[PDB]
Amino acid sequence: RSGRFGARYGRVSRRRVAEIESEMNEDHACPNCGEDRVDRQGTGIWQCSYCDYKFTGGSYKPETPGGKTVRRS
Amino acid sequence: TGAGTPSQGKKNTTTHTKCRRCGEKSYHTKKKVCSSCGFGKSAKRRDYEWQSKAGE
Amino acid sequence: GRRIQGQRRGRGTSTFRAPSHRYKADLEHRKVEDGDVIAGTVVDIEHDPARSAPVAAVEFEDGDRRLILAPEGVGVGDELQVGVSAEIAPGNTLPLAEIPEGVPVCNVESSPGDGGKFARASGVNAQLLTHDRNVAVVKLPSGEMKRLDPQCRATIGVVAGGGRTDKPFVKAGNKHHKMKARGTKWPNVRGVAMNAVDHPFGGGGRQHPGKPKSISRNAPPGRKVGDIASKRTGRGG
RNA sequence: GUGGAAGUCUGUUAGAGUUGGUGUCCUACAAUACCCUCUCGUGAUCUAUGUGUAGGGGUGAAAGGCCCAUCGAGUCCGGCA
RNA sequence: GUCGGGUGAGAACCCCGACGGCCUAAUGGAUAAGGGUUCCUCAGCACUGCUGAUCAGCUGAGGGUUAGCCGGUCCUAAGUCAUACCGCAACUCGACUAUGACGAAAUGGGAAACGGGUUAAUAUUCCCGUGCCACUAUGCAGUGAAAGUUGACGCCCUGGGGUCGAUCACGCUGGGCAUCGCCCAGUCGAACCGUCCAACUCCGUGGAAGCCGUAAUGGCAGGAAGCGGACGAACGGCGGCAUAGGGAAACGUGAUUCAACCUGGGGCCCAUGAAAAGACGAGCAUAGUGUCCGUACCGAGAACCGACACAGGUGUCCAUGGCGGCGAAAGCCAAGGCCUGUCGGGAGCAACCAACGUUAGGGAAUUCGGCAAGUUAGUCCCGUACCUUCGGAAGAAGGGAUGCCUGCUCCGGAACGGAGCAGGUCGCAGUGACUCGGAAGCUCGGACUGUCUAGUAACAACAUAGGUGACCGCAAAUCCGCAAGGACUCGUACGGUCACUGAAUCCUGCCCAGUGCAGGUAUCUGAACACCUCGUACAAGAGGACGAAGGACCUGUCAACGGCGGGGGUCUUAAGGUAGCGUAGUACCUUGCCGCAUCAGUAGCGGCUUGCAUGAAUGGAUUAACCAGAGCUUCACUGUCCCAACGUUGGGCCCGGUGAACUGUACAUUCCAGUGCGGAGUCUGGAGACACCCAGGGGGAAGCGAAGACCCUAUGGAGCUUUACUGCAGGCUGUCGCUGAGGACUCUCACUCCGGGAGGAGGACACCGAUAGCCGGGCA
RNA sequence: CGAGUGGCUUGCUACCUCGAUGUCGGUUCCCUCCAUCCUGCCCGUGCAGAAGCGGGCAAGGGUGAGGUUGUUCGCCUAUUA
RNA sequence: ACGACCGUAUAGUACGAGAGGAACUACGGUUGGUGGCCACUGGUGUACCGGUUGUUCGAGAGAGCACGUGCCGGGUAGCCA
Ligand SMILES: [Cl-]
Ligand SMILES: [Cl-]
Ligand SMILES: [Cl-]
Ligand SMILES: [K+]
Ligand SMILES: [Mg+2]
Ligand SMILES: [Mg+2]
Ligand SMILES: [Mg+2]
Ligand SMILES: [Mg+2]
Ligand SMILES: [Mg+2]
Ligand SMILES: [Mg+2]
Ligand SMILES: [Mg+2]
Ligand SMILES: [Mg+2]
Ligand SMILES: [Mg+2]
Ligand SMILES: [Mg+2]
Ligand SMILES: [Mg+2]
Ligand SMILES: [Mg+2]
Ligand SMILES: [Mg+2]
Ligand SMILES: [Mg+2]
Ligand SMILES: [Mg+2]
Ligand SMILES: [Mg+2]
Ligand SMILES: [Mg+2]
Ligand SMILES: [Mg+2]
Ligand SMILES: [Mg+2]
Ligand SMILES: [Mg+2]
Ligand SMILES: [Mg+2]
Ligand SMILES: [Mg+2]
Ligand SMILES: [Mg+2]
Ligand SMILES: [Mg+2]
Ligand SMILES: [Mg+2]
Ligand SMILES: [Mg+2]
Ligand SMILES: [Mg+2]
Ligand SMILES: [Mg+2]
Ligand SMILES: [Mg+2]
Ligand SMILES: [Mg+2]
Ligand SMILES: [Mg+2]
Ligand SMILES: [Mg+2]
Ligand SMILES: [Mg+2]
Ligand SMILES: [Mg+2]
Ligand code: NA
Ligand code: NA
Ligand code: NA
Ligand code: NA
Ligand code: NA
Ligand code: NA
Ligand code: NA
Ligand code: NA
Ligand code: NA
Ligand code: NA
Ligand code: NA
Ligand code: NA
Ligand code: NA
Ligand code: NA
Ligand code: NA
Ligand code: NA
Ligand SMILES: [Sr+2]
Ligand SMILES: [Sr+2]
Ligand SMILES: [Sr+2]
Ligand SMILES: [Sr+2]
Ligand SMILES: [Sr+2]
Ligand SMILES: [Sr+2]
Ligand SMILES: [Sr+2]
Ligand SMILES: [Sr+2]
Ligand SMILES: [Sr+2]
Ligand SMILES: [Sr+2]
Ligand SMILES: [Sr+2]
Ligand SMILES: [Sr+2]
Ligand SMILES: [Sr+2]
Ligand SMILES: [Sr+2]
Ligand SMILES: [Sr+2]
Ligand SMILES: [Sr+2]
Ligand SMILES: [Sr+2]
Ligand SMILES: [Sr+2]
Ligand SMILES: [Sr+2]
Ligand SMILES: [Sr+2]
Ligand SMILES: [Sr+2]
Ligand SMILES: [Sr+2]
Ligand SMILES: [Sr+2]
Ligand SMILES: [Sr+2]
Ligand SMILES: [Sr+2]
Ligand SMILES: [Sr+2]
Ligand SMILES: [Sr+2]
Ligand SMILES: [Sr+2]
Ligand SMILES: [Sr+2]
Ligand SMILES: [Sr+2]
Ligand SMILES: [Sr+2]
Ligand SMILES: [Sr+2]
Ligand SMILES: [Sr+2]
Ligand SMILES: [Sr+2]
Ligand SMILES: [Sr+2]
Ligand SMILES: [Sr+2]
Ligand SMILES: [Sr+2]
Ligand SMILES: [Sr+2]
Ligand SMILES: [Sr+2]
Ligand SMILES: [Sr+2]
Ligand SMILES: [Sr+2]
Ligand SMILES: [Sr+2]
Ligand SMILES: [Sr+2]
Ligand SMILES: [Sr+2]
Ligand SMILES: [Sr+2]
Ligand SMILES: [Sr+2]
Ligand SMILES: [Sr+2]
Ligand SMILES: [Sr+2]
Repeated sequence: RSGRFGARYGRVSRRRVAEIESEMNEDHACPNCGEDRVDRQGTGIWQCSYCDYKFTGGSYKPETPGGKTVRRS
Repeated sequence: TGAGTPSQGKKNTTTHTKCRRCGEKSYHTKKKVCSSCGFGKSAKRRDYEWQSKAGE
Repeated sequence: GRRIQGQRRGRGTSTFRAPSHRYKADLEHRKVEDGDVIAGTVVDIEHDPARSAPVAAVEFEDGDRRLILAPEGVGVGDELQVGVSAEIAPGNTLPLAEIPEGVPVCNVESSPGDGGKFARASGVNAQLLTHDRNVAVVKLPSGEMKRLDPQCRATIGVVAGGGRTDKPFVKAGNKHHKMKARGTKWPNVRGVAMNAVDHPFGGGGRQHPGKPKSISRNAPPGRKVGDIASKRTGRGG
């Protein structure tokens, strides 16, 4: 996690980098197929290693609260 | 690093060169302007009254 | 004294310019004749140097390949529409008039056909509230109620990249790399830390602004520093 | 166990710098040098060339620092005896 | 360097040989910039050269640079200029928009050349051999021709293919050494043409419900393994090239590790890593054409810049020569280069100085201070505290081992790779040289990496992430320009401008009276034009009505400037200091008082604390980690000291040669007293005093160096400040012109903005010109 | 209370020096003064002795090492004639 | 060019109720200062002899380099405390 940061920066800074990067690297369910094979390719860019579906999403998550709102309304 | 002797060693750039129009070594090959006759800057020849005493 | 940093800026010298020669494209809406008979296919998702957000490359029916300000949820293969009759789907562009009240939009035009001016940053969105024959009321990201010509075009959905601001930079080096992708002089030396000749707040044994920071709107450049025409300051009251 | 992150450690690798000796020198090898010690060395790193910003103006992670041995306002000639 | 010799009128330093040394990322090889003939030859030594000179980068006289395929030339990069347009009093000035051109010689892109031979000096340029590219012509072939591909690309980790080099095994050729039998060198051979293909991708077959695969990640019924196939790499293998070339000769064969080069897999980004010309796509023969410019040499402790033949500065590649070892480290040695980091001769060579070696006992007593020096040291095993943000602290600390020889085991395909075992054995000492941390505790500061005063300051200062406040909906906020115009901006509130504080953690009290900002405002005050009255045959002028911003007045606001006292059990002037911390880098008094520690402690640490004069983002407290930051203590060690000695190298001293500068009113062998503008070698009185020279350490010449940086003076200068004087930009506001029709209103036609356009939005407003009032250290 | 000597403290003055006479403390090295701390020789004592205390001659010699502090000064420690 | 001190005998005596406790003189030694000297002890001793690490001369023998000894041990003359 934020272990590469050693004893530098302090709790919060690296506590958040952890949670954020922890949720960032989890296997995500592709919107296309349903497989948990989505990985980030860069800022806001995600791709499924299974079907190759490349799409946009959050900076650190493939879906954001507001993003999930659009669908509803 | 001192501004004197040690910094004089890094000087190997060519700037002023023989001018095509006036013959002086004042044609700045980077600006493409002669600081002596104005070639590259003006059709008229570079000239100024302060190049001599006021009443002369 | 000497001109302050804010004054060096205006001259637009290299130190203050944005690395434009490195920027990708002007994400303005396509110009349609009419009818909405314009559709394209998302051919690729790219990084946008100027906004730290992703952008989508679209190939339109008539053969035009243009980068697009992509909302969240757009991926390769997906088909997008731009026109009055476009389908009410995330990623499609159409005039506010055709948009159903209560739908989040982005890249909203200020004046019909300008290409989009509002809500273009990471994870933001305007909220279309009211319709009418003469005025479409939109709520912008700052929360302000904006009255727009119903003929102003927008994209349905929120902008891609949301939450980019949730993670701290942690290091000066990270701030550095991002700043090198903008038109900004960084890092920032405090005014109080400079000599009197360089800033209204400079000078004095210990550091401190020898004056109140709230400055008048009418102040001339060189003097207008600190808290510009503040209606109030602090957290209290 | 694997993996190999890091403005991460050691390091006279290249390369960059300069804490102390208040050493040597101080009509010098040198108008800022020499030696040992010391610091950095995957990064906000270092470096070459090209290119841009000009004088009450630049440039400045700010020391009134730097803008060709000179800068709390460059240099040249003129105003000027 | 030394011994011989060569040349010469002349030889320490010009040349030959021998012996002795120096340089290994350089003192070797190729080059960029820059220099400009310094390059080669002959003849010279008046000049230049740290001495000499027969020598030379010097002097005289000649000579030397050869290209279709190496650069330029071509392309475009940041960006520059020219023309047009516009601004400007004007231009050699200035911004936009068009067009065109310019912009890369090591080191961006790019049609094509290799090997050998030759000269005093050139050489992929000449010559020999072999080859290749483009264009054009002719001929055959071909109707395809533009879609696509390439040029064309970041950082980190890594597999696979693979040449050179290096090394190992054995053979061949030559050399060296001579108790052995070892040691060294060589064993060659290009471009190009042809051929081979691993990886990646895809297709057929197949049919996995748990198997396939990797260094690692991973893969699959949306079809795994296996089997077959299409496409498909090297500056690489193989064959030709080659009874080419090269070598005195032999003119090898295999292997390991494998730079170059080829091709894959993985990871990272609030960071996304050029473009264009060109090329491929798109056959072959033969012929012709391929012009123009560069080409020498140095590339540095003498060819560049620094006034110099300057210990400085100055880019690229040779990063794979051997031993060593982790190593592109040290040390030693090759190839190659050099004895020119260019004055020599002499004295056991004194004093004194610069570098340095060794010092008995004591062991920091030295000193402001352990400054300087030293101590420790590599690797393996054991073991490791407080504290902590759980990462770290940590190599904590502390303890043990370490060579050689003989024979082996284990891991691995193996290494000339690594980890161990048993026995034997030497030394004072086995990281034997070299390389190579001394350690621990307490306190202050700044969180950290980072920045800085080129040339006396590296820090606690600046930056920083983090915290916070302010402005602005884009025809915006902020900023540059006289204007035409422009930066921010291929940007749009998750933005970017203006400021403050300065990681995390726990927190951040009271005050809006003054000042600042902002909002409001019945009434008051408030300019000009127009209007009204008086005045003038008119005009000047006097007064009036109306009244914008502004002010008065009210309100909001302190993470806004700042403030939080004295008195009594409130007063100034709003409040009257809360959490915390506290004799502080803030406490005058002060060496405060108590304690610790020491023989003794103005220090340090802990506590107390009434704080001369702490205190919450003028941030308070606190804090792991970090630090060439400030202070204190301990262990270890030591010539810092007691108290100095002996030694080493270079100077110093004598000799040959070369050969300056500083300084100089004059006189001058002085000493003791006195006197004098009171600080005399020179005056007075005494004393002393034969002249000259060598070495010395520096008492005096208020020594030399610099028209005192301190202080004051001058109706001197400059930089800076502000509620100093006076003005000037700039902003806000009214009014007049632009400007039109029907104290509130509609319209469209100027004008503005959006739109490719139609058209839409706005609209007599706004912009712009003029003027008036307010603000106005931003500027003079 | 009165009378003096010194020129070690401090103050006063502005005579010398602003075309410069480099601060304090320390250190090293040399000479000197006496208003004597020790040592030599004396006188008195509220001098038994031992020892104190006070005084006289006397400048030959000696007057040291350490802890805080830049300190001078001073405080402190163990030695010392 | 010598200054000063301690100790012994005098003497547990004179003196004094006791406690305590001298001197003249003769001796031995220490300290500070001074001049000189090297038999003794100690230091040095890049004369010399030995051991040994890396590397080069093929091994051996014998050597160079590793800064004016690579490092370590011993040490004559001389100079020194
Ligand atoms: Cl940012
Ligand atoms: Cl060339
Ligand atoms: Cl792989
Ligand atoms: K003076
Ligand atoms: Mg756009
Ligand atoms: Mg930048
Ligand atoms: Mg700052
Ligand atoms: Mg400052
Ligand atoms: Mg100012
Ligand atoms: Mg540059
Ligand atoms: Mg000759
Ligand atoms: Mg040549
Ligand atoms: Mg020389
Ligand atoms: Mg000793
Ligand atoms: Mg002392
Ligand atoms: Mg030290
Ligand atoms: Mg095995
Ligand atoms: Mg302190
Ligand atoms: Mg710091
Ligand atoms: Mg400096
Ligand atoms: Mg530093
Ligand atoms: Mg901040
Ligand atoms: Mg912020
Ligand atoms: Mg601060
Ligand atoms: Mg700070
Ligand atoms: Mg204390
Ligand atoms: Mg507060
Ligand atoms: Mg402050
Ligand atoms: Mg003067
Ligand atoms: Mg002054
Ligand atoms: Mg002045
Ligand atoms: Mg327009
Ligand atoms: Mg002023
Ligand atoms: Mg006077
Ligand atoms: Mg003097
Ligand atoms: Mg007397
Ligand atoms: Mg008595
Ligand atoms: Mg005397
Ligand atoms: Na792990
Ligand atoms: Na230094
Ligand atoms: Na100026
Ligand atoms: Na081949
Ligand atoms: Na090696
Ligand atoms: Na010579
Ligand atoms: Na660092
Ligand atoms: Na107030
Ligand atoms: Na305060
Ligand atoms: Na640091
Ligand atoms: Na010594
Ligand atoms: Na003298
Ligand atoms: Na000034
Ligand atoms: Na007197
Ligand atoms: Na005496
Ligand atoms: Na003392
Ligand atoms: Sr230098
Ligand atoms: Sr240069
Ligand atoms: Sr021009
Ligand atoms: Sr003229
Ligand atoms: Sr736009
Ligand atoms: Sr547009
Ligand atoms: Sr200030
Ligand atoms: Sr508050
Ligand atoms: Sr580092
Ligand atoms: Sr210093
Ligand atoms: Sr030293
Ligand atoms: Sr100097
Ligand atoms: Sr380092
Ligand atoms: Sr590395
Ligand atoms: Sr300068
Ligand atoms: Sr003049
Ligand atoms: Sr001659
Ligand atoms: Sr020559
Ligand atoms: Sr060109
Ligand atoms: Sr090139
Ligand atoms: Sr790189
Ligand atoms: Sr390999
Ligand atoms: Sr050449
Ligand atoms: Sr060279
Ligand atoms: Sr050099
Ligand atoms: Sr050699
Ligand atoms: Sr010479
Ligand atoms: Sr010895
Ligand atoms: Sr000490
Ligand atoms: Sr001491
Ligand atoms: Sr140890
Ligand atoms: Sr610097
Ligand atoms: Sr410094
Ligand atoms: Sr904080
Ligand atoms: Sr107020
Ligand atoms: Sr309190
Ligand atoms: Sr703090
Ligand atoms: Sr006389
Ligand atoms: Sr002398
Ligand atoms: Sr004088
Ligand atoms: Sr006397
Ligand atoms: Sr006495
Ligand atoms: Sr004094
Ligand atoms: Sr005192
Ligand atoms: Sr006795
Ligand atoms: Sr008794
Ligand atoms: Sr030697
Ligand atoms: Sr050692």
